[PDB]
Amino acid sequence: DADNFCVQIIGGFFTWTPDGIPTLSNITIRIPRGQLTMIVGQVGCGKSSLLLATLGEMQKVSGAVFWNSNLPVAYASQKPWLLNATVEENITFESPFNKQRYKMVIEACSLQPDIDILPHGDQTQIGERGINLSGGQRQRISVARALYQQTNVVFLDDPFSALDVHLSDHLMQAGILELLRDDKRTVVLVTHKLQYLPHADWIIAMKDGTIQREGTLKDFQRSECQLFEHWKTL
Repeated sequence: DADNFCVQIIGGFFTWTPDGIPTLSNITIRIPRGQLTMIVGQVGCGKSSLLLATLGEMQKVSGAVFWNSNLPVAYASQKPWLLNATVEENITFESPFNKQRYKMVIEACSLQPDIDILPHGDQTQIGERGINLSGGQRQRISVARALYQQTNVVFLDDPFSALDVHLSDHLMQAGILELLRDDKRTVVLVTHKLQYLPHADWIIAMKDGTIQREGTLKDFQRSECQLFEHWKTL
């Protein structure tokens, strides 16, 4: 079924093949069920040390990772990515889609003015040749297109990267809100701006290679830590 929406990361030894020096070591945790947890710390591409490697696209040497008993898993790319096609064909990866989740997405993504800016809109050319697309628009159709599949697992990167306040709260209006980005479907995400963090049920931060703490914003505030840091130095 849905894999139960858990992650087993135990005694991680991350192998970066061409490097020779294991930049990250022993970042481990178990992601819980029905649990929204935003990987935080804004380490940069180190969050991608959590995407490629610590999310299992690469292989962890010592210890291991495990996801349910059965081995739908999706994530959005950092850099702008698309396939040359209709923008609708862009919002939809090779699997199908329907009008309810369609409007659920472009309306969720609030793309209506955005997808009305490009001249032909829906069937307009979208991709490499032609169709010059705004950066936040790439993170945009990349984002919904990520969550448009409506499958168990999902992952985000730099949600406000070169984005706007209207698209920040709007990124709260699509991103969590009450929307399908939230509630029963399991999710993951990594922010940049430290202010909007409060909407996160669960939080985690990164120090060097290892998790600085595992828990909520209270105990780490008690750790005078990044949660207490955005308090001290905002």
